[PDB]
Amino acid sequence: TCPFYKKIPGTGFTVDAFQYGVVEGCTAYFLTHFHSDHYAGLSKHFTFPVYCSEITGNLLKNKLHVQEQYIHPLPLDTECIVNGVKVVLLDANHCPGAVMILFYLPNGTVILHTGDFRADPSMERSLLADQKVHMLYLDTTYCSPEYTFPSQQEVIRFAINTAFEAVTLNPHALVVCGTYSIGKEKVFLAIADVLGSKVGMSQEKYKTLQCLNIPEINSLITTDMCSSLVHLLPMMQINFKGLQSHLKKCGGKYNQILAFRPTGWTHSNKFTRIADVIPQTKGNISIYGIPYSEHSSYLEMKRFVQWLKPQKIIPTVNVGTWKSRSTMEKYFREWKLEAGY
Ligand code: NI
Repeated sequence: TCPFYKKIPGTGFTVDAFQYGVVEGCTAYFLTHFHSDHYAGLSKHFTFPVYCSEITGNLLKNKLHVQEQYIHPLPLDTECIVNGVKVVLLDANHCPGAVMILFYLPNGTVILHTGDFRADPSMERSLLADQKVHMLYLDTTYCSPEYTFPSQQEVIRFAINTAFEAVTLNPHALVVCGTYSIGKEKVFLAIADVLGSKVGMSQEKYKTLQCLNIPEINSLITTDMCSSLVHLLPMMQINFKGLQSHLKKCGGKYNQILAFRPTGWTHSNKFTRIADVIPQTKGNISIYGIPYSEHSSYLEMKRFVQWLKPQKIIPTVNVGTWKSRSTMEKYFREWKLEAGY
């Protein structure tokens, strides 16, 4: 049974609610982005209207085989009427095709559902500038002040400089980057651009990237692994055993691996600056954990909410424990007392 924080009151709508069977009263199912916890339950047998971005609809059609007649892609930054209700989709600064959804209810209430997002000051100049929001359904993944990490631009600078130094010292070093979902494509694309290489990957991963409307993508990726010195592998294979095994398969073309695991936050964030990050090494294999996040830090989240000044906040992450819920509610009240709304 569908939880309350996935339902939009005063509408026939749900958000990211495909694993509950036929939800009573739902006339339109919105999907914020193509991450498995959010699409869980969709397949070629689904026969209700799904509303989403163009990119998310390419993934639904090609990867999950949802039939075309049930996919309703909407343009971003554009007022659209869905089943009698005005909606807008906004870029969420999460993975490719991820959106926030603004709902203009028939009684005058305005609701923002962030989906998953990484808050940014650029959002203060979107269509959100123009009107009041009564209710905020908030991605609270890192809602505690211990969650700090650098900007995505600092992290990519570290990765490019690390990879270029290693491969210039040793032209026979291979770079490997871990992946298990869409998102974080700048990691491997920026490294391959500084090295003058295409990124090599499995046919299944190439297929996924071909759905993402990334400009000039045919110039940047390939299934011919032998032609490439940046390889993508499943995240589970980014360990010394898995990497040793991969190096065997390369036919003595390479004699060293430098590997990246883009995680979100790890508690090595509570002590170490990006500048000071060092790898784990065994023999001719080195593995870097880099803190590339596609969710808001605590400070980014607090700035966005203090700017928006919602009347009510509904968390959508960390809702299963009483300790999490009480922690989040305390911070919401601090923020409101500090800013004066
Ligand atoms: Ni996500």
